[PDB]
Amino acid sequence: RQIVVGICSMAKKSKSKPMKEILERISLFKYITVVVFEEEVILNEPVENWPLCDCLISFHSKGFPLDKAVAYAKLRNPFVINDLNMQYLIQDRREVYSILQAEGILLPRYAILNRDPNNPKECNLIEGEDHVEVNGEVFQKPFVEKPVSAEDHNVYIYYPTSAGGGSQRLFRKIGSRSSVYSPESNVRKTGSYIYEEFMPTDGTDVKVYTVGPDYAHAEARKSPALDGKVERDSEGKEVRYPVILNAREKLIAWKVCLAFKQTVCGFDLLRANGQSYVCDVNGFSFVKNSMKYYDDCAKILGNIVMRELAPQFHIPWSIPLEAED
Ligand SMILES: O=P(O)(O)O[C@H]1[C@@H](OP(=O)(O)O)[C@H](OP(=O)(O)O)[C@@H](OP(=O)(O)OP(=O)(O)O)[C@H](OP(=O)(O)O)[C@H]1OP(=O)(O)O
Ligand SMILES: Nc1ncnc2c1ncn2[C@@H]1O[C@H](COP(=O)(O)OP(=O)(O)O)[C@@H](O)[C@H]1O
Ligand SMILES: [Mg+2]
Ligand SMILES: [Mg+2]
Ligand SMILES: [Mg+2]
Ligand SMILES: [Mg+2]
Ligand SMILES: [Mg+2]
Repeated sequence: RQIVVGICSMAKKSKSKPMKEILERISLFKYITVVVFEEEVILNEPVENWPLCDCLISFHSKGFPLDKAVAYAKLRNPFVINDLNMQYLIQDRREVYSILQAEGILLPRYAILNRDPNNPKECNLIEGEDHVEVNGEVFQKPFVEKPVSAEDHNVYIYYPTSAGGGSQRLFRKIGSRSSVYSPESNVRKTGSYIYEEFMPTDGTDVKVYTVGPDYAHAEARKSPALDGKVERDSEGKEVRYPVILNAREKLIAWKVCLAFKQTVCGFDLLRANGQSYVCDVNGFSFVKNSMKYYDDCAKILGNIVMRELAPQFHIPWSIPLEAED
């Protein structure tokens, strides 16, 4: 019989153009059949009624019942491409940063301010005009303030008096905008946050997309905080610039992929002061315009499936060479 690769995610993702481009290529593997789990099934059917698969590609996004996916994987014991239990931790910036540190991955110097919403003034924060002290640790402006929820994209940057003060408020893109300037100079009064050193880049973010630990595609885009105007192309896509990862960065990608156990894993690098710092690890993420990425990604995923499952299915398999980017 065919090796079944099941795809289990919210329809917003499963039916996205990048996903459909990748799945059509995976389907070209002679011995692989792709089955995309319907959103109505994921949300409303007990996991005992979900389709069978031999290999499961499943990932959390807003509204996804991760508990069910974990229960399904437990029930059916498929080969799992992106580890499901780690996807709970990926939702928490504190957990993400803890893992990066444990792996010796460079990241911004940071401190966690946990607030008890019941008693919010009891927290370990002292604020001055050009700095904060979080658990006694001093962050001079510019510094960055991130909601502990990785799914909350309201990231604020605070400017020093020397640069005019105020703050830049970043958010999930709305049309042509990715951030706005605010005259507000004081930090947020409610919520729990990570405070971190601002890393000066050349005005671009590097977005990295792994497919297993030995492949990573990178591309750059204008830092959302710079002025907040999104650079769009004639097709309405964000303008993305060429990047080739150096040896250090290729190692970072290998570590991130393995440490988070996410074969397909997006993360962000800040190229600053002659090094590269990880500031965000997103897990399963979508490259949006590269035909070669779709080719490479589908081929690597198919080969991973074949290498793991062909012997069990009595299918001959010789593992081929794969590009590193
Ligand atoms: O990780 P993914 O593939 O799930 O996508 C993430 C995010 O990627 P990230 O994880 O690296 O931060 C995307 O940002 P980018 O890297 O393309 O700039 C964003 O696209 P966007 O803002 O629409 O950007 P445009 O298409 O307008 O240029 C998308 O937002 P939505 O589709 O509106 O929900 C997000 O989904 P979710 O987190 O569920 O809101
Ligand atoms: N420590 C930092 N120094 C400089 N810029 C940062 C820093 N942390 C985040 N940024 C900027 O803010 C953007 C959003 O932060 P990020 O941690 O990636 O949040 P998100 O999970 O919402 O994508 C980054 O892409 C980068 O441009
Ligand atoms: Mg096929
Ligand atoms: Mg996500
Ligand atoms: Mg959007
Ligand atoms: Mg990010
Ligand atoms: Mg993120």
